[PDB]
Amino acid sequence: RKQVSDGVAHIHASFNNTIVTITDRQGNALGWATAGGSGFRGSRKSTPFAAQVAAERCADAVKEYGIKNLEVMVKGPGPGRESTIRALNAAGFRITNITDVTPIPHGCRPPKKRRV
Amino acid sequence: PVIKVRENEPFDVALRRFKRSCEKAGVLAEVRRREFYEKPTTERKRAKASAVKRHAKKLARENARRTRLY
Amino acid sequence: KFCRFTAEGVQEIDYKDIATLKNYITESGKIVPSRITGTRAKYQRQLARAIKRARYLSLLPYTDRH
Amino acid sequence: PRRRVIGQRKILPDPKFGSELLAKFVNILMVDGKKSTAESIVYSALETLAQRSGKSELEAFEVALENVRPTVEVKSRRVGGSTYQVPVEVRPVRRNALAMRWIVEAARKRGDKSMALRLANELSDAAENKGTAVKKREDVHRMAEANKAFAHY
RNA sequence: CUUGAGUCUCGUAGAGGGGGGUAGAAUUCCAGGUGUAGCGGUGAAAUGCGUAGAGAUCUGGAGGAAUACCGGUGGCGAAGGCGGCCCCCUGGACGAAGACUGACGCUCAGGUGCGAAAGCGUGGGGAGCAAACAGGAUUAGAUACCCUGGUAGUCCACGCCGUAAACGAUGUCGACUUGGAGGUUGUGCCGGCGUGGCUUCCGGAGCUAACGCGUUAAGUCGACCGCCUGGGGAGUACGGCCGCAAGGUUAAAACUCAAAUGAAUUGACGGGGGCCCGCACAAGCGGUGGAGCAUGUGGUUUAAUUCGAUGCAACGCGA
Ligand SMILES: [Mg+2]
Ligand SMILES: [Mg+2]
Ligand SMILES: [Mg+2]
Ligand SMILES: [Mg+2]
Ligand SMILES: [Mg+2]
Ligand SMILES: [Mg+2]
Ligand SMILES: [Mg+2]
Ligand SMILES: [Mg+2]
Ligand SMILES: [Mg+2]
Ligand SMILES: [Mg+2]
Ligand SMILES: [Mg+2]
Ligand SMILES: [Mg+2]
Ligand SMILES: [Mg+2]
Ligand SMILES: [Mg+2]
Ligand SMILES: [Mg+2]
Ligand SMILES: [Mg+2]
Ligand SMILES: [Mg+2]
Ligand SMILES: [Mg+2]
Ligand SMILES: [Mg+2]
Ligand SMILES: [Mg+2]
Repeated sequence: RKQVSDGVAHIHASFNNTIVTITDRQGNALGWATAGGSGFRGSRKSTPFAAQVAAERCADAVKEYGIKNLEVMVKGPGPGRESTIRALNAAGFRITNITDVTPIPHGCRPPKKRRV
Repeated sequence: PVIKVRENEPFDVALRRFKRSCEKAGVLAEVRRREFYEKPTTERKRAKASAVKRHAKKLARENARRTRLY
Repeated sequence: KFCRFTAEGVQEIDYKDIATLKNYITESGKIVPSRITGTRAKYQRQLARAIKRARYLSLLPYTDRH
Repeated sequence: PRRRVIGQRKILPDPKFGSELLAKFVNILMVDGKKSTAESIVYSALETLAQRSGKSELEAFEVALENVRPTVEVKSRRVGGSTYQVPVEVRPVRRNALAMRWIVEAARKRGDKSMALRLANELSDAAENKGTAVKKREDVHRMAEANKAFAHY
């Protein structure tokens, strides 16, 4: 219901999926969309095109908040990193910032290597 | 890799600035290396194999300047 | 190259000298390799030792996402 | 082939309407090297197609091609044992080849008696997006949409 | 006696060791806010998690464990090994200028100590990972590989174990014998010219079965120690010693074979790599496989159903 006009787009790009969450600058999520929920399952889900469609729906899902400009925090290694940002600019948001917030331990033991 | 979209910069150049700033930090190189545990024995072998080849290529290139092909 | 600590006769790198120290950390707060700054191996160890001391005293940041 | 060496074969133009486009349609229709038989079928379908819409002999055949010509199709490709259908933009020459081929195979499996009429009914159906060829076109296009994610090697 | 060996003086570099403290990132969990339908995972899935509100995002808290960048065929240590930062205790190496002792040395069976990881005991701790285990797949089967979880364990203290491809598969000490390019750390004289320690690669003579080693030797020699005597049986049995155990250590024989083996060569092959080709795929058109008949074969039958061809490359073939 409430107007904001200043949001943050959190792109969570993993190898298997992309989650786009548009929050307000204090971190309260206004809307979200995922590549998996866009009609893409399995192999389709991990594609830059699917992550692009996720951004298109998250722009539509937070439409009634009247967001005019947006900061972009990209997290993760997945294929839908740069694909999502171009789709958020294409939607009609003015991108204020693009920052990487991918977590790096300086940490815990990672899982064992896959023998495939 | 923090990018501020400066005044009067189009998006495509600003996004190219972001990809370049991310590669200098090596965020994607660091993430892929940390997703699986690498035994200390193997992290030392790959370190040794990387040095051995970069040395051999430096040697095998230098004598390429000392040899003709035709 | 040109390790500037060998050219200026430095004896210790003095973590308090933040103006000098910030020339050897990247935009994200990471120590720059001596293969890039041309620092000599002796002073690079002092340089890294100094930077980690300044990071503890919050004179320098560990990361750019603090 | 592994070596490009495919200079095409000149093709004479339709004797009646002088349409290099329509000669290929006769060639696509032809069976057993019986070209005289095929031209009669094509000619008697075009006259019927023309006098059913009144437009003309030639561009009544052209407006039917428009509803059948594809603009994108999928090519097979395997990546991890599974097959990735990669959408690919059809080049202009193959757009006509597929349109003519779809029309003829759509016509051939129809219930009309004479192929001349049987073809004209399909060329008439494609004139308003109703026949099987336009159905076979939309089936191709939707698969190129469902597989749109894989537009990269 | 002073050259080998050591002592002293000044400094140098170092993840050398033991004790204590502390920092930031990240994972997990706990509580709360926003929010809504998926998340997760895979070659694809499913198990699993989620409308009892997950995942995402934000706030605060708890906890353990490891220290990104620096970081380097870099450093230190007898070896095993050692990596955030700071303090305390402590070992060794090295360099310069002398002074001092005056062969005090080298090696070492037995003996003593140290000795990765796993493992054992007692008491803590337990985030992440993960033998065992459970489920989902995959598969003919799948006691696996893959997925979702997950206990010992991994962490700490004290004790035991005493073994590793504990490898440079190269015992220690000393001397001598062309070079080149680096790394690292001292030092002398004027970026240059020297002189020391440790270390990486290449290469000469020489050596080697060859591969290769090559002043850090596998070269030329000397001192002492350890070990070997064909393959399997077998580092096994029995015995002794050691250990809480798991086991370690020392260590046979009968019997059996006529080889086992190392290095290199030429091929062939690889679900190795690279570059090419072919109706090999792809793009198309028409067929065969169904029907009737023709013809050949197999089989069966027969008195005989003459013999031959019988993957591709026999089967309208000899005919
Ligand atoms: Mg995994
Ligand atoms: Mg001795
Ligand atoms: Mg002994
Ligand atoms: Mg242990
Ligand atoms: Mg225990
Ligand atoms: Mg216990
Ligand atoms: Mg597992
Ligand atoms: Mg042994
Ligand atoms: Mg080794
Ligand atoms: Mg041995
Ligand atoms: Mg050599
Ligand atoms: Mg035994
Ligand atoms: Mg015994
Ligand atoms: Mg084919
Ligand atoms: Mg038949
Ligand atoms: Mg016969
Ligand atoms: Mg005969
Ligand atoms: Mg025969
Ligand atoms: Mg033959
Ligand atoms: Mg024949």
